[PDB]
Parts: sequence; C-alpha cells; structure tokens
Amino acid sequence: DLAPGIADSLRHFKVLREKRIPPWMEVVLIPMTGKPSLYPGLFLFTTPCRLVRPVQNLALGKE
Amino acid sequence: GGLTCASAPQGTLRILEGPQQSLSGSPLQPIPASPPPQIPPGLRPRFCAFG
Repeated sequence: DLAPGIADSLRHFKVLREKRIPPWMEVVLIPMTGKPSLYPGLFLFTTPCRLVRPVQNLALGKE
Repeated sequence: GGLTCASAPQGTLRILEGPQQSLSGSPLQPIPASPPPQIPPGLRPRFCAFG
C-alpha cells in the first residue's frame, strides 16, 4: 500500500529535477494481482543504454 | 551484570517522509490540439485566359 505513492513521488522528483533522481530514471511498478501477470515489483532503472522518449506529463505539464 | 533478553516489543512504528497530491488541472499543451491549415484572406486569381 506504499508502492503506488512511492512510484508517484519518484516520478514527480524526476519530472521537476528534485533530489538527485536522474531526469531519465524509469520508475516501473508492475502491479500484482492473483492472475499470472508479469512478476510483480517496483523496478528503477537508470542505466546508460535504454531508449527514452518525451511525453507531456499532464497534471504537471513538465515534459 | 550481563545483558539479558527483555520483554518482547508490543508494537512497531515505521516512519517515512511523504508529500501530498495537488488539484487535477491537466494542462495538456502550450498552444494545444493540431491547429488546422487554412485559407490566406482574399488570395485573388494569379492567372488569366488569353483573349
């Protein structure tokens, strides 16, 4: 019950360039249900070879 | 005079620091939507027949 808020807080840091979260960290939160969905858990990638793309973040308008 | 195990704790407190959510405004774009291509005013014909 803290994973959603943590993911949203981390996404707000990267968007507003707060803390030291790299502007390009991927905060992923693969939810867990009872179904055979992808393995659950909060990943956070910041490695130097991933592909990224810009999108206008609504609720903040901060790209 | 040594250290002995004492009574089991009755509870646990876990502290974390968290900020809150603002209002939903959803300001999608500076100049928004795909603005349509359109007619230059008046224009005028730039060609005539012979005769």
